[PDB]
Amino acid sequence: MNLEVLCGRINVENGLSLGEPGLYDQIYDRPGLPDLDVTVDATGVTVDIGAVPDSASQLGSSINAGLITIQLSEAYKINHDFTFSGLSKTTDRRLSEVFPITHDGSDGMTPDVIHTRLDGTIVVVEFSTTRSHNIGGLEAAYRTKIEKYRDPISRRVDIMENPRVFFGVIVVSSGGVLSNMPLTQDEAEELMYRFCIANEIYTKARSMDADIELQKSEEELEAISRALSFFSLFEPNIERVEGTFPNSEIKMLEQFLSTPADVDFITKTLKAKEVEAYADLCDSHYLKPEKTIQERLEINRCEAIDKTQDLLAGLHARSNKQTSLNRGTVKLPPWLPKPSSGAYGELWAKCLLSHETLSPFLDVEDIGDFLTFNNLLTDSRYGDESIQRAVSILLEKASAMQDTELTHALNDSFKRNLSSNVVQWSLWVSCLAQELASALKQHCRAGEFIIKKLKFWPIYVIIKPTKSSSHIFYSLGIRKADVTRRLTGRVFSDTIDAGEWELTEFKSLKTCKLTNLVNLPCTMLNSIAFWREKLGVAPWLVRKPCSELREQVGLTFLISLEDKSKTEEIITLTRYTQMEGFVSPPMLPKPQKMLGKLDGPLRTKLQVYLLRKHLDCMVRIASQPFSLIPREGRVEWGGTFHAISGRSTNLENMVNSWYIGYYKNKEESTELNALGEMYKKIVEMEEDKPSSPEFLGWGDTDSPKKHEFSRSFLRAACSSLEREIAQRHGRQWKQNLEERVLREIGTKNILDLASMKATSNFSKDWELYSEVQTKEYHRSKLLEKMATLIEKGVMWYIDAVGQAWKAVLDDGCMRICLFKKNQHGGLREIYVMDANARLVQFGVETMARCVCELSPHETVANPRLKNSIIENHGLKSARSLGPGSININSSNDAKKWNQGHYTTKLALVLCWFMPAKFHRFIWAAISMFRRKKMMVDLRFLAHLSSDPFREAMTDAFHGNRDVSWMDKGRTYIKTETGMMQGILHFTSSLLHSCVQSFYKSYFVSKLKEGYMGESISGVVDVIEGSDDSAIMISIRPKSDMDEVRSRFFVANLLHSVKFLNPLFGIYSSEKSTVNTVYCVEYNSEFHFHRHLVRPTLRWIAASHQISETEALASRQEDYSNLLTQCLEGGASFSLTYLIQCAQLLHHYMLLGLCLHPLFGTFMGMLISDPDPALGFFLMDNPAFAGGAGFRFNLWRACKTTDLGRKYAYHVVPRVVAAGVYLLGGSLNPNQERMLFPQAQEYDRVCTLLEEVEHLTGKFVVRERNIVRSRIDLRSVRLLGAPTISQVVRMNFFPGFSLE
Ligand SMILES: [Mg+2]
Repeated sequence: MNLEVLCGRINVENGLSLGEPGLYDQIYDRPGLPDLDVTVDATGVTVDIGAVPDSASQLGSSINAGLITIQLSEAYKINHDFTFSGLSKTTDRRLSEVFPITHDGSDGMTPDVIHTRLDGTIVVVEFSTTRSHNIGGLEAAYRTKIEKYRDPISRRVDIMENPRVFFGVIVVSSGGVLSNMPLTQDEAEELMYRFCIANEIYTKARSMDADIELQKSEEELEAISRALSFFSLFEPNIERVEGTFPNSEIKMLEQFLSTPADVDFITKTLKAKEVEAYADLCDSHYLKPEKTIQERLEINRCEAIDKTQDLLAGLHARSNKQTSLNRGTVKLPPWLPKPSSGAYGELWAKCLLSHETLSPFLDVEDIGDFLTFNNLLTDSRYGDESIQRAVSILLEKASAMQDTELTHALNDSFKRNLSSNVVQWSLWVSCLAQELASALKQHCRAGEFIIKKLKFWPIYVIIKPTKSSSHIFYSLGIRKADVTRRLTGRVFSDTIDAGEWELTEFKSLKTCKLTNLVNLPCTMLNSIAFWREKLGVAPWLVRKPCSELREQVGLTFLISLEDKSKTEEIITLTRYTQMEGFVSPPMLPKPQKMLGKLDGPLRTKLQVYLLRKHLDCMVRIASQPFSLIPREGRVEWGGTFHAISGRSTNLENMVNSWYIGYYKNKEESTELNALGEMYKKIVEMEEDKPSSPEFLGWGDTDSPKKHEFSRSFLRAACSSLEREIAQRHGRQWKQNLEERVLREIGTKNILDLASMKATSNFSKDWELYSEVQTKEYHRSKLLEKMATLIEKGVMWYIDAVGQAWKAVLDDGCMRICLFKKNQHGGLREIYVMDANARLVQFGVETMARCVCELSPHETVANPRLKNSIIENHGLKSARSLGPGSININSSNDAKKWNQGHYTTKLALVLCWFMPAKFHRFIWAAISMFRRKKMMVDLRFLAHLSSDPFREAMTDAFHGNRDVSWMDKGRTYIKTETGMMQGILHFTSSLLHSCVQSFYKSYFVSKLKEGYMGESISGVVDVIEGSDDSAIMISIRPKSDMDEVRSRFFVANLLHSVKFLNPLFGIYSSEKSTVNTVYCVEYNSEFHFHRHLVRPTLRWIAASHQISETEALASRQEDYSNLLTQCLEGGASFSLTYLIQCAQLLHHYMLLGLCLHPLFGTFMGMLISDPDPALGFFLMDNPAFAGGAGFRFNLWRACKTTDLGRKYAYHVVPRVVAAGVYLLGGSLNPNQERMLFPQAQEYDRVCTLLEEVEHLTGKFVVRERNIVRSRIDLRSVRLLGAPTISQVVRMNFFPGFSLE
């Protein structure tokens, strides 16, 4: 290459400059590494490098073949020298000659390249290297190299007249190249290729002489010698293991490594599991004898009608067959007063002074119209009364730091959503649910009634708590003359009448549904402000509800008031029904596969409505797909529609329709229904153990039997990943690995163990039920298990293991406990281990995380990749195919990941990537999992002692019918199979990559031989994390009629994955689209060829969590962090502000806005002093509304107002009761620099935003495609079309240009 043209790319204007850091990743495919013969002698290093095999990529021409030498004086820096040989115009020009001398000590320092231009501009070029695989080091070395010369260069140039100097740095590794100097990609790829062969030789010769590494650390050396003496003196009694834990025999491992793989048995099976597939495509897609594409969609249409009628019938046969019912979906009455400031009649007067399932035909027409015409969004009159005036006061004060026109234009829109009536209704509910939750735990005198009058409103309550503290009974009454308006619907509860009063019927409410009634008024203002932007209206206009909006704010109001699972489930299951329809011609959409998961017993008048609307979406899709329209160079899809209420919309409007019931929680709800379910999902495949340990690691099979695998494959899918590691990194990857592990286990201290981690107090004592009762459990933390350890003289982690392994072998189990939150799907179960077992399991993680971290696909240890595989597939395919090449991908799933994996094959698949000293250890840390014992709640055991699977448990108890997973009398549940969730998180993801690299090498060898004997041309990519995956195949067909035969051929390859999986022990699911064209979907982000769609509504709903923190002003660093999550999810700068004002209303309502009798004081107090840590809410700036964090806002208020001078020196109750109980006139630029470190940078921002303070713009349309793009200032990524003045102008509202 050349070094002068490269310097001729950069242009500096005046003063000093650095540029912008840019990263090039390894994208293009390199060739094989050349033969290396290295011989170190007394004279020096003798090197022999052969001739690299040729590539069509044309890399490796730079390195020249032959024999050379390096002097032993310069062997310690071979890596820095061999790589940059060409750019090494070694002239050794000092800085004292070309620059002034100001006595800064840098005069002697000589950069590696100095280039002087004719005009006078100078470029300062550097060169560096790194050996780490973490992209933190690639930035660390760059930043320290910057600091190496930042100060003296400035000190010298400030004296200079007519100044122009640039600092240019390069950092190269085999991971990625980070540079601030523009290059072509190829010129970074060759740098990486050369670094490979440099480091390989440095390692090879490093072994012979110890003085070469004339460095390292005096302390680091101690750690390696500390953690090397353990793995040679540790000794677990083998013959005592094989007797205790059922299937652990050290002979099985010594036969896995040594015996080779049976190739005469592999090539036969792949030929029988193939013709299975091709004889199943033609049977279920109607390909024989021959039929036009128009006739086949007519056979498919009539098969989808049969299956749905046999489902509706069987659900009718067992049901109290009726066609009428008087009920209400909203158990609360419709009332709407004006905020101010028959034994039931006598009962009120006194204190004043089933189990059957409905039928799928029920005449649900009440609900069918409340969605079209409803009185929910008509502005009620009294938008100026007590409660709304008390909020207008606390919004002006916080918004005084800015006073521009954007603010008065966005605070007069929010004050228009707070006045509609669906919010004015929701404010007197969410105040009632703060009384019921308050007096939930209180005193009971048999026959007690408590009376309470709601403030702000003329409504009365009557509580009556029971001893269960899991129920409560109320009833409300009003004067019948104050009820002015009502909410105009027939889905409501019917109120008893009195001549002068109106009452209700003493209903009852649980106590898990009270965190959901308090977050009501805040999740409405977010659902009005999200669906008025997607449709097209603007915040500063007025309109009429366009009747595509009544249904979405109407439907959200119903699912969130009937709080049940199994009704928020027939919606989220509409995602795999509609996602079929993107499927390509040689196949047909088949959404009938979702029957099953759709046969449950209905129990309301809503789940009947959502079920009939869902089936007619299955019939319409099965009859025609979403059609393709390739107008521009881009592609578009036509015919999309909403699911529930048939409509027509675009993509983003559909993709967000899924995710209508999502919401998160962490409260660990307890109810006998929920807990009884978890134990059902744990013991499912326990009675299906094969009971003949010959196919669990000893031999081969063809037809596995639901827990088994074939060993001859696990050797052929491990040794196919090992090649792909040996080429990206250099050969001899093993020793270097051994170093990383040892230093990592050695230096781990006992003073830094993750505390606050819960553990389990389960032992022999808690084993018989009768004798242990009325005796609470109360599991404890981990901080106290570090106590008794330091009290015996142990400060290094690797010394507390030896006592922790014997404390298990003398017991015989794991002693686990259980814990479960309530959020309707996600990660709802948590498995807690005792303390003697977290120590033996900490070791097998650092041993197994350092091997994932050097793999190309796997995306859970190296997070950077998730993005860079699917975007960099276009370019890599274009280069070796030439434009005009199609894309045919898929996206998969696994059904039972845990509960389905034997715990061998996770110990055999790891012991292959290990250096033969640890084999005795890990094979003994695993095989601790083949006998477990899990607790069962006590309240669960009580009710059971005195229909499906519950009549089996109480049967297994009491000494009746024998079962294997439980025992008689004892309080626990045995098990002998399967990993658990979150315990073996990292070794199990390593077994996924050993598989996916078996396909990527199986498909590639199949494309190489065509069907007639030709050869297709293609490019195969694979990516996969813990459970998901994807595959992407691109081809280039020469002529027509070969585009038709080469697309039928691929369709099988992606289809036959379903049959080849059970040979490794993985079971494919029925939620895995197959053979889509131009669209893929990896984790939750859908890539529609050129448009990236990301579901926003998921992050808007999970934006106001009950803040469980002690000191105020530590809440606001959460609140202001659940905000930058949404903005990166794709949301305007004008909406992200209207989501902020809703956090405010939530905040002050926790300090007691409508619960406490004295709030004028705490309201009149904060107006005088506005500091946080007393309870003031610092608001953002209208534009740039979620970019800069909390600091920026604390600093933009630190230099304007009173804060300056002062700075010159249940769950709902205890969040409130801790809340209200705790209640020179400037700064010199030297102390501010101490406090706010970048206070010199913020002003580069604060001066730009004061240019756009006025509301003026137009309407445009541009580029119709979106792309993730990185912004730097803190770093935040904003979704936008392909600076700060440009982003702030485009992202204020879609289709609008500010200023
Ligand atoms: Mg998936």
